[PDB]
Amino acid sequence: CGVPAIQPVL
Amino acid sequence: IVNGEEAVPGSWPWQVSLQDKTGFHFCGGSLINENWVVTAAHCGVTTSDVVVAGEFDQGSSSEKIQKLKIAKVFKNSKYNSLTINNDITLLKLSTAASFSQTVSAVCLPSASDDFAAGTTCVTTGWGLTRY
Amino acid sequence: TPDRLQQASLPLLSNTNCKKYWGTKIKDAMICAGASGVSSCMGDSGGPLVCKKNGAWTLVGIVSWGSSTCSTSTPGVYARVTALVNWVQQTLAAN
Ligand SMILES: *[B-](O)(O)[C@H](Cc1ccc(Cl)cc1)NC(C)=O
Repeated sequence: CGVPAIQPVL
Repeated sequence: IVNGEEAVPGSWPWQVSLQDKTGFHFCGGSLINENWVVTAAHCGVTTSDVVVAGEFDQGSSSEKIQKLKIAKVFKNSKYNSLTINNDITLLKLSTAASFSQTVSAVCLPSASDDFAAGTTCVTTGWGLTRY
Repeated sequence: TPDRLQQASLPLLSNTNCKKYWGTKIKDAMICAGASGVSSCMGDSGGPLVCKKNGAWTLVGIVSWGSSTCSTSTPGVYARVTALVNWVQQTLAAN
């Protein structure tokens, strides 16, 4: 859980 | 979100949109596994509402999103609608979500987890960008 | 409301510090965040407030309530998941 395949960018 | 920014498509895979039969987005939610969604008790979700997973742009017709039906609504019996305390509802999907690159679960903390004041976190959603 | 999903970073505050804004409306199963130039708003309710813990994003709050005007200088109020997680675990186990 909590480790998206598409990394978020902020 | 007022003053936020557009997310990288598919980067917040647990984010779901609660839509009524009209197709109107009224609340957000988070997948905790393929059969359960956590949302706010005040959203007032009923079994006639739909959970939309894998969506980014609510105006696109070419996104492969999953429209999932709700079997049951579990409103926390401790939710106080007068103070909005214990504002949480669990939704059991009648149809399990299919996990992929754009659809997955967020983690839940331990009851003893500590998240210190000053820590920078992230909030996501399709709410009003200007009031 | 926007067609595309929005995101925003914001700091968590302490409840004692948040009571300065909301007074006694701030209960134990609530956690405040924001007042940093950004704000959750109508339509955001029910969504996530996530913080990275040991490399993974974990559900810390659920968008609950806040200023009726979505003021970016007032903190938003979220349901505190750490106070509600035992109920979640009990509910998943029974159904
Ligand atoms: B939900 O109804 O969309 C909405 C969420 C919310 C959260 C924080 C702030 Cl500052 C404003 C709105 N809350 C309500 C009850 O309208």
